[PDB]
Amino acid sequence: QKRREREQHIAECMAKMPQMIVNWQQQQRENWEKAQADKERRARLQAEAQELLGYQVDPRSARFQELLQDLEKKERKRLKE
Amino acid sequence: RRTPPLGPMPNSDIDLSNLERLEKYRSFDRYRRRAEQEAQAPHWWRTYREYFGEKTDPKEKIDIGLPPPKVSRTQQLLERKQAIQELRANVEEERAARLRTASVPLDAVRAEWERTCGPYHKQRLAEYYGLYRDLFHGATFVPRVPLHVAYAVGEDDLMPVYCGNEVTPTEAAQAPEVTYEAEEGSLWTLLLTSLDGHLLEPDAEYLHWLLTNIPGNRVAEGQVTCPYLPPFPARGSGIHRLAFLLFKQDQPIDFSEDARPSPCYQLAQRTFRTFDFYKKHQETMTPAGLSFFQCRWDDSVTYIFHQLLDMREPVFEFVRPPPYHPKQKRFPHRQPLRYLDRYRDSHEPTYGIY
Amino acid sequence: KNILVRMVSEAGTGFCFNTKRNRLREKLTLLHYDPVVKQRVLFVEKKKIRSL
Amino acid sequence: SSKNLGGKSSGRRQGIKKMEGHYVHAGNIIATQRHFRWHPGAHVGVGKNKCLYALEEGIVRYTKEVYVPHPRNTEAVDLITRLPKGAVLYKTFVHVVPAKPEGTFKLVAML
Amino acid sequence: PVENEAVAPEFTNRNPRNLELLSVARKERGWRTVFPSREFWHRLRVIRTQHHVEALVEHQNGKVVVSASTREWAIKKHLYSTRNVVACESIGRVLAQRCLEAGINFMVYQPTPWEAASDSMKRLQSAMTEGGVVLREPQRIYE
Amino acid sequence: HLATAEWIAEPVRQKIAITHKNKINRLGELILTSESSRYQFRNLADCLQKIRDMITEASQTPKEPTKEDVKLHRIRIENMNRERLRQKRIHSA
Amino acid sequence: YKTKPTHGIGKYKHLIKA
RNA sequence: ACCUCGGAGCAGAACCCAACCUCCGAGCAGUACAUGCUAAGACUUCACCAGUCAAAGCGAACCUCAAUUGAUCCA
Ligand SMILES: [Mg+2]
Ligand SMILES: [Mg+2]
Ligand SMILES: [Mg+2]
Ligand SMILES: [Mg+2]
Repeated sequence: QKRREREQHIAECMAKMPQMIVNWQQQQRENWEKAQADKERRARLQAEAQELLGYQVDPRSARFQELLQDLEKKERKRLKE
Repeated sequence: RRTPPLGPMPNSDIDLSNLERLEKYRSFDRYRRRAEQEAQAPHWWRTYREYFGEKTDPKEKIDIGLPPPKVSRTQQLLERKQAIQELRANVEEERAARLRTASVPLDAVRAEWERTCGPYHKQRLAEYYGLYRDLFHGATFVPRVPLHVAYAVGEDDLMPVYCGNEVTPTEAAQAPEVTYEAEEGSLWTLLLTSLDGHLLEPDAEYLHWLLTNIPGNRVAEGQVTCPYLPPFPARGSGIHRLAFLLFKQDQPIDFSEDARPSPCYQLAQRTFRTFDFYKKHQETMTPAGLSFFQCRWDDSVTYIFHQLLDMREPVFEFVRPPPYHPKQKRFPHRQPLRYLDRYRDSHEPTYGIY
Repeated sequence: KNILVRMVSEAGTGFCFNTKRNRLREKLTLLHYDPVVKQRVLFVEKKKIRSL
Repeated sequence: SSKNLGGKSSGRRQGIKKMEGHYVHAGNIIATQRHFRWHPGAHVGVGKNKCLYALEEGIVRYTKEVYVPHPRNTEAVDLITRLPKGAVLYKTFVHVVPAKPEGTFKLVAML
Repeated sequence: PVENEAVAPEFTNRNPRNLELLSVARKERGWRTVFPSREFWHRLRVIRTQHHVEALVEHQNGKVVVSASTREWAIKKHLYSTRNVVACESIGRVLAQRCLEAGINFMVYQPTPWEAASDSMKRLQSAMTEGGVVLREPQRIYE
Repeated sequence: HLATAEWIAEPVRQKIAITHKNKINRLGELILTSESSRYQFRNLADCLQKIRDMITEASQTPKEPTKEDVKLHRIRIENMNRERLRQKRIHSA
Repeated sequence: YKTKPTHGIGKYKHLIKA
């Protein structure tokens, strides 16, 4: 009885897997594109600047990125209700 | 303690001064061409070419054949310049070349290859397969006249024997359709032998087909001094090589001491040797054509062993040497538990005196 | 800095294998060969057992 | 008073195990090394740790052949393109000239 | 006792093509750090001069078996611009035909990366495969 | 003798005669042998199980042949490129 | 080897000055 | 002051060789999760314990580094 139960559980887990496989790979592609989108966001706002390194330009870019992130969260909160 | 070299050191000819005014290898394939050029030279140190079985090749090999027909290379070169100039005149050829769409008439280049440079290629294929090594004990030649032998099985197609092809013995059931060019003053000896397939003798070979004094292109008119017999490679043995030979003789020479009885189904009689047979007829004839093909077992070979040869069919098998184990130690230190199973004969339980 | 985590299999149950992992990242989900089903199935990170 | 400390590591016993002419069965280790000294030739493979082991039963022969690197091996490719237009490299190679034929055809059944 | 039945219990086959047609002949394994690898029974080798293109098929002992080169008048008269891509495509077609007539239809092609990404070698490999000659020689048996 | 073996039915006797021709003697005997054990009981049992499995396998001609590619892929490509050389218009027998 | 006639056959850095 | 491991010199061309001799380092890190399973022949830090390479085979796509480490019992 417990052998049958184990083999039946293995059969059900094996049937339920290919959909888990494709869901996991789609989520892999999604977070990959999200990470690279964050890379291009951190690359866009540092463009406009004067001198020299990221002692001021990168902190201003991070401040504007924090403003944009808070704006996105506020847009989500307004969209909710 | 040193010892001086026995000759020139390899990178010594270049000068170590003025290095920046030397030309470097700007690429990888330039160095590759130079290195594979250099690896062919006879160096004085120890090399790969000395050890790995190159048969000690430098020794000139005897030619036994027809001479090359004399051509005037100046006229030929100017006419070929005329031809490629006439082809270069067309502009649709330039459009086809630029537009990546321009094929070749493969049958025309096939017949032209048979016409001009094909004999040398067939010579090196015949030397690769070891035909000149086993037919004339090393003596080589060129198949000067082209030859076309085609086999007959069904209704429409063909199965030709080109140089080195593979034809099954079912497709070699009957005599093939042999054709070639010849004048009406020449006599020919056809000869078909299998370089492998002799069972009792390692270095002999089986004569399957011999026609003598072929009057030119009349291949039917020759006297059947040995009747046609299909090939018979055994089962477990590998690929067997049959080879046709076409000789041109000056004067009509006859021989009955090599002739066979009309069935000729006793295998001791078909014990042939092309070296001795060419030794007997060394002066009257000269080899002019050559064709040969691979042959492996099919289910008609047991028919050949049954109703023609009247024997039981021998089968073979490709065995390997038994595996190597050291001398068995009494106390095998740190060997796994399966060490005892490498030296056991039967994997069944044994009970000595009980 | 790193951490050694146990991954458990989904199909062909009971099979586990351990692997290192960065600490600050999220938990793992991998493809691994499960020999009781003789295939590549999903594994899910569960019950970290080290701090290396 | 002995500021230096640490160099007490023992010798690795690396070197040639089979010289030229020694009969070698398949899988015998021919030479252990780090930082490639003898390069593998015909019927000789390499391990992860650059040891040389036979792949056939035969007799070891040491030769000196021209060295042509793999095209993706980028450091050796730039060392090749830095040579002048006549130089070639000649590293040392280890071969195993195999002794036994890989099989024979026996007569099993006469049916 | 029938006199036809002397079989001499070990059969000797002297065909050099034999054991590599039974897929049991040993390939020269190794060399493992240099290029090209010596693990083949036959190789495809193409030589690209600034004037002509020539393709060879070699055995690993070194003796060539078949070749198709634009220096030959047969291929020379039927095409234009022996250097260009369609000449190499013609060389591939003619070599595939010539080696099917030679009974050799397994060979290895081992190029540099920039040659394998070239259009000429791509169309030559395509002409070889569409001619019926397949690359990627089979495995040795009990390797 | 496989031809006059009356205890086996005719179509499966023909199917065994076709697909096991490599074990059929000159006189039509079907030669089976064994070398596994060192007691002749187990060798005889292995021979009889070979006969049983051959009979019960040949009668089920819906047996699905699973594709292998190590030893017959060579012969497949050789037969294909042997068929590529068939191009004439007239030949007989 | 150092005592053989082929000593220094694999010398290369006397060709590259860089 | 030191107690374990690795590289160079002493120890110049198979192996090995000490010093409270001279100099560097290490107690990690990084990427795949087949870093799956079995199996000829070997090397071995001068013993043992430990450590290292690996043909072929079943399956499946078509590993960097030098040291980077800890036996038994017991939990
Ligand atoms: Mg030391
Ligand atoms: Mg010491
Ligand atoms: Mg020891
Ligand atoms: Mg393996």
